[PDB]
Amino acid sequence: GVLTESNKKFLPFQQFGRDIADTTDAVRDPQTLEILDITPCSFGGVSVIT
Amino acid sequence: FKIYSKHTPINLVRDLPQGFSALEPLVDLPIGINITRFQTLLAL
Ligand SMILES: *[C@@H]1O[C@H](CO)[C@@H](O)[C@H](O)[C@H]1NC(C)=O
Repeated sequence: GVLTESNKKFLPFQQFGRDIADTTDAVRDPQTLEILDITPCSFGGVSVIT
Repeated sequence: FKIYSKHTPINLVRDLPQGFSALEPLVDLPIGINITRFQTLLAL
């Protein structure tokens, strides 16, 4: 996925944020205490008009 | 050993107020000891 700045709020030492499908949606960087939201990179179907 | 805490301001006199206030964790200690009985501590 892609990593981006997050406008979310966490606990003083919270770790990450899961979502409905049991897939991690955001993560806190272990080195520097910064939070990133994980968005899976683009995908979709392909249709050929002919 | 996990500790949860939140310090809310109330003006009630003698009863636990009606309301919701979740307690964020304060600290965790991996002591791994046995605790079955407990007692508080007070000042004078
Ligand atoms: C680990 O990295 C952080 C920031 O990159 C730094 O502040 C910290 O001092 C480092 N740890 C040690 C033990 O130097």
